[PDB]
Amino acid sequence: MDVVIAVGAPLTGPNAAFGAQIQKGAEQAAKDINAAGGINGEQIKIVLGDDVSDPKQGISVANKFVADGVKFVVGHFNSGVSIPASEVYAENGILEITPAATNPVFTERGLWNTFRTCGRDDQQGGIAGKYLADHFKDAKVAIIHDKTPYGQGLADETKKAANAAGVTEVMYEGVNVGDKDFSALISKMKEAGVSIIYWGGLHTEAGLIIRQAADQGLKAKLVSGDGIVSNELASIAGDAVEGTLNTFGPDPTLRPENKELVEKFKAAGFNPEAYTLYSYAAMQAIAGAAKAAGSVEPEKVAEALKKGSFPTALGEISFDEKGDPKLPGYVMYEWKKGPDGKFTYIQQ
Repeated sequence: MDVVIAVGAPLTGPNAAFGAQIQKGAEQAAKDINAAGGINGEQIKIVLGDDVSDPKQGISVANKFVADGVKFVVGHFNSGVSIPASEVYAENGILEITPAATNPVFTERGLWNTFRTCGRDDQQGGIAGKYLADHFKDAKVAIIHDKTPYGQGLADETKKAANAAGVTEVMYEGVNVGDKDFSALISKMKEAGVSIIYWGGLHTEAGLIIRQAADQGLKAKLVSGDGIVSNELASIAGDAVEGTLNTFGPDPTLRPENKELVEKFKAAGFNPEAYTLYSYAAMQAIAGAAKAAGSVEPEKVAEALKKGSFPTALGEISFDEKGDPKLPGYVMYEWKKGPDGKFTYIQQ
């Protein structure tokens, strides 16, 4: 019988673009795995669930997945969704592998079922904080976060690392997700002589801040994390996005092994940027571990994930005892016009 695998993601709402990356990546991997004979001879059946980046709607999705006989979940995107959802999964025989949720808490609760193909924010903040000290040692830095455990958690990790490396911020502020007028904050930063904004949060608020800062005459460079890696950032921010910096893993679209896969996505009308191949890889890890376990039981697949190594679009993947992957670390990107004339993130 079919192996039922769910995609839990923000298919609508502010982060819909990231939902699309996750859906498209997982769907293509399922198609490719099915074409090669499925998982241990069984076809994959995909079910979708839209969390709208809202923890409450996320748990409704989790419940739907349980009811529908889901065995594996690729998702979610937001740590604030994935963390509560993973408890439902853990208590109901479901393995969850997130391609994008980076809050350390996700894999620090001793749950049997939690895995990622992405990194975590203690690693990410360490890289960013060191970068701030290395390149902007003398700058007046504002640390701003979106008041979520993800955003504030990332800002706090970065603050710790920067502080240790000799950079003391002049401002530390929280804003609410969904708020869109930042003029008062921007004015405060101007008066404080801020030239660097570290942003702990996602692309919507980031693009708004970038756009408004430029309009209000604040010359500052925004630096963020992997929450802003979408074309939509440039759509919101406009040309002001140029020079923006952010941390992210190595770009998988650039791996030689993935050239055909990337061309196939584009032939289907999708640009497989950012988390698309992280989602693809999550599916590959599940299939790989199932093959090694000789079983599609989530508990057995989880054990196998923590023992072996498996081929993926991210390169050969293996997992530590907590479910975190052993893959290349974070690097800094800068936003510049790419060969196709569009602003995007390019590794420095």
